Amino acid sequence: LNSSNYAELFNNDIKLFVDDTNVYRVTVHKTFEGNVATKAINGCIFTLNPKTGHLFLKIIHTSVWAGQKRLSQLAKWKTAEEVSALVRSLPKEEQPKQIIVTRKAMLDPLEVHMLDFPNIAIRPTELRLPFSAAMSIDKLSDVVMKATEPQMVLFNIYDDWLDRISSYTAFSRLTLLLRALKTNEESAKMILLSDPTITIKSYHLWPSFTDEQWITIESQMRDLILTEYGRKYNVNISALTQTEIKDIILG
Amino acid sequence: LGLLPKPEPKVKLSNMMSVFENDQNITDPTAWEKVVKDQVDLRKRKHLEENE
Amino acid sequence: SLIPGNVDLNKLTEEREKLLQSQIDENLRVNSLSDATLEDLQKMRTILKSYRKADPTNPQGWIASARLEEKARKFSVAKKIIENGCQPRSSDIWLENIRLHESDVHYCKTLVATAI
Amino acid sequence: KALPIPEDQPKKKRAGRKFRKYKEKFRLSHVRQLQNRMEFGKQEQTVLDSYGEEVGLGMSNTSLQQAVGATSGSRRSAGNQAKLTKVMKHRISEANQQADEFLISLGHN
RNA sequence: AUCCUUAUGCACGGGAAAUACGCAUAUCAGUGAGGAUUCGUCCGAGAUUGUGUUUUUGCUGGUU
Ligand SMILES: *OP(=O)(O)OP(=O)(O)OC[C@H]1O[C@@H](N2CN(C)c3c2[nH]c(N(C)C)nc3=O)[C@H](O)[C@@H]1O
Repeated sequence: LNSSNYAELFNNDIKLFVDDTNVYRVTVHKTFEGNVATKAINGCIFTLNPKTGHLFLKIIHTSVWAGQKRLSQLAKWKTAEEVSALVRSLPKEEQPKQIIVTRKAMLDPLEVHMLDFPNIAIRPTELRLPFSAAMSIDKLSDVVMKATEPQMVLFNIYDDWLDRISSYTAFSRLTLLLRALKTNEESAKMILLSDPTITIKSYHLWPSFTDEQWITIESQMRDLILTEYGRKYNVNISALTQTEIKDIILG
Repeated sequence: LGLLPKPEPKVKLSNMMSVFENDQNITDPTAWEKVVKDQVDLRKRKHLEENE
Repeated sequence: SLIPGNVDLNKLTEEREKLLQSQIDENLRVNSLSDATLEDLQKMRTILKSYRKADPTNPQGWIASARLEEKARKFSVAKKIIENGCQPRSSDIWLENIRLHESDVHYCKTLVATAI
Repeated sequence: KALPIPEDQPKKKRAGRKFRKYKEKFRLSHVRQLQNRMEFGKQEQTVLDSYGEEVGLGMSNTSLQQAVGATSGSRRSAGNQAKLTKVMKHRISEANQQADEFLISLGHN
């Protein structure tokens, strides 16, 4: 996947994204003896397809890692196993074709479980996909942090944007949200929540709006990424071309 | 000869994604929804107008 | 469609004849292919070994190393692995082991005494 | 009638949605390019042709698909697919249509 | 006044094809072109001939 390959995501080909960066996590602590301590919490693999805005989250339980050493490699194979499970649950109507993964570390271990489905193709990306930051979503993280077992939970990431809007822009906004939740995290959260009159229902993730609320919000969300990237790398925002910005946004 | 405007591309909700004409494609996602969706209706409105 | 690898007739007739029947109702591996090179097979083995090492438990990766190996080669190799990873709880390993390994009745019986 | 000239003419480009769809016939697709890759220091997968001459299909399978000899569906490009000429296209349909009439006769008779 | 049918013209929207589309101070051609046949008869408009372009016609945009 490139900046020149981006459009080919949205053809009628059924697709999946699988990104494992959030599978095994660590919490810094400070021991009572007394130095730094390290505890793992739940591992979730985020697998989602842009056309229908559907998630499949496998919530990796902490006890999954309890008795095993070299937990670096084990997680990848676990993820692969989960992915193999995922497709065999979908009938050949719903089975994908291009499964796509960001980490190149996942290409080999998938293929070993993906032999039974020779039709399915696997890609790596030169595009860093901000589904690592998807744990900044509260409702998800809540369900995840409260989860007592390895499980499966469907969601609709696009809320009801699809009713009102084609899935391409529906997914393009979702970048700006997630690209901006890698960046200045909660300080970016406040861009959404300025109005308490704007309510997140029990169903949804992103709060409901009008169209022109998003039109302005997207401008704000767009700004951070331009300021932080320049600021970190000491580059003025004003210089960049239309093209240039787009690449920054994508990663 | 330059008596007439150079034509800009037609755009649709199909063609929408892969037109990288310099105007706010990925940058403003919902601002580019409106332009095309507005654009589509303006063409149609013309069909209706020629009729009436 | 023309790369020569794919065609199996039995899929082909079953896939078709059915279609023909439907139409009527509405109206109303390859033997050519060279066997696995030793170098390439070696690649597979390493990956499966890595998987096995990654989990000493989870026999799901154990039967795969038996089954994937079995299709490619089988015989001496797989039958030794299915015995090795057998080492009690999983039923699946036991089920796998008897079928490949057994040929002979005494041995089958002995294998059965394992799961039981 | 006279050969045009051998002088070259600057290359012109276009490509839309429409012109990509036509050209797709005349380019070696992705899957078909991987047959031109020959992976060095090891023997090609070959399958013998009807004729029996072996057809090397080079990297077209992944090294884990060789060892299990799965073969790969991969991604099949529908665009090249062969399709009938204009002349020929109606001669089939016309033959078919006329044939249906024939069958009915025997149906009623 | 509504409604309905066929032809032709401009036109939004959806498809398919470019081994296809034409052109001729040029030969014939329902005063029968070119085919089918169960052998009793049945369909009825183009066929020759020379030629132009045909993995492309015009037009923009990116990146070097
Ligand atoms: O639409 P408009 O009233 O302008 O029509 P005109 O003013 O041009 O005038 C006379 C013609 O009216 C049509 N009408 C009108 N009505 C009510 C009517 C007509 N014709 C019929 N038939 C002939 C069946 N029935 C009616 O009830 C006629 O064309 C008159 O010429």
